[PDB]
Amino acid sequence: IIITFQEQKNERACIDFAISAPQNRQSFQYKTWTFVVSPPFEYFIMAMIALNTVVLMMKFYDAPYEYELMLKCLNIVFTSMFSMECVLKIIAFGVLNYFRDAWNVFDFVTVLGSITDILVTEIAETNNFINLSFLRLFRAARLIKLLRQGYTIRILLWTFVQSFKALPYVCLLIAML
Ligand SMILES: CC(C)CCC[C@@H](C)[C@H]1CC[C@H]2[C@@H]3CC=C4C[C@@H](OC(=O)CCC(=O)O)CC[C@]4(C)[C@H]3CC[C@]12C
Repeated sequence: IIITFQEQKNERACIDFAISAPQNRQSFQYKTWTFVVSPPFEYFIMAMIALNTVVLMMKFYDAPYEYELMLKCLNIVFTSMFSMECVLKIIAFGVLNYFRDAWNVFDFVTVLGSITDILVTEIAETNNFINLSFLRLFRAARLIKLLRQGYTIRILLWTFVQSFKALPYVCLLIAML
């Protein structure tokens, strides 16, 4: 099936087709931009993603109940620091220049879900619904930030996934089966 697969030159077409194809310096906005674009800031936030996932990995059954408390407090600290980092970006870069990144919006959504999870955990029992707990996906989904750091795995995933987007009817045939 691999050896004999019909196409429905190439690289030359792709190159010749794709050949077609920052913030100013006014005020404290520039101070925030210089603070957030500093390579130390990016390395620090990457390390903080790493430590947040370490904290996620630290949960275990029948914890001493003070270990649970320090895990919760570490989650509080990480969520608040990610929120203030999101605020630093939303002020340094334009709100239009932030919400139109497709990665900054992911960070914003995960931060909002994280504070929402914190708020609900205190008063979860008053809701009494099945969806009381899906808000814990956001802390685990902050692990996706390291996917960007892993460059070649990101490229491989992107190529294969967008290939899947180019095949919406083979999956439909499988679903019909
Ligand atoms: C790349 C690595 C070096 C970074 C990530 C390491 C930690 C985030 C992980 C790795 C091993 C994990 C540990 C693996 C096994 C255990 C034992 C486990 O003990 C029990 O389950 C005891 C049961 C009981 O006494 O009731 C407690 C969690 C802990 C320390 C885990 C906590 C989180 C650890 C340290």
